[PDB]
Amino acid sequence: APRSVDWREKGYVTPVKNQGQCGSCWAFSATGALEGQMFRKTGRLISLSEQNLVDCSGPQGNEGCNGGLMDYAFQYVQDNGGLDSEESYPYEATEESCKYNPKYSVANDAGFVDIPKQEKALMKAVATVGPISVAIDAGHESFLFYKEGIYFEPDCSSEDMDHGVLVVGYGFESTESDNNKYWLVKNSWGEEWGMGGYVKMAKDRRNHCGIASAASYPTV
Ligand SMILES: *[C@@H](O)[C@H](CCCC)NC(=O)[C@H](CC(C)C)NC(=O)OCc1ccccc1
Repeated sequence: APRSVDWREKGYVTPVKNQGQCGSCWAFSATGALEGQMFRKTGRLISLSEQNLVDCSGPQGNEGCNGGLMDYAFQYVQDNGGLDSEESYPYEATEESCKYNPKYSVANDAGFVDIPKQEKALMKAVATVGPISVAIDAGHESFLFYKEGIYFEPDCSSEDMDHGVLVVGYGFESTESDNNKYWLVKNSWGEEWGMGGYVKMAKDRRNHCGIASAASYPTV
């Protein structure tokens, strides 16, 4: 595989969004992956409605601001036959009744693909598919205060993940400890968090924070 990948340079990635104080990270991860695969198909990048997912994908297993899973969001888009644009169905950071309108649907999917639970498989997927939805253990103060560099949290769990994010690439940079590889990860906490809203998370360090444990993408 390549040593470095960044799908933002290829037009696959919308700006960083802000989920607010609603536990809807799974919806932002899912819209990010679907924005990438829709762009791969149509050559058009269109921001998608997380609120549509929060309000409407309960039947697939999601629980609004109380959490959810990207694969359940991809299943909703398939079952529902569409997903509204961000513009048409803007984000309100609280769960309400479903207001999906098919006339404003701008995306579709035909299911999803789950990646084997190995960083080598995640790397192949990021290199060939586009941005990938992943789950990580983000439950540490070090993740709140991240500014730059490669994020490594010795207490991070590889099995207990609590936050969905989007891997848009990977790369390397020289470091003191010579653990130099990272996943380039788009978060949904606004652009004031991290490096313009992104974090470089340790790569090939025993599946740090579980980044390869629940990785998937929608089939478009
Ligand atoms: C991220 O904002 C939220 C915060 C949840 C607490 C309010 N995290 C999730 O949604 C998390 C993401 C996965 C690890 C990818 N999932 C979650 O909390 O799921 C709970 C749940 C599981 C299955 C079905 C419904 C709810």
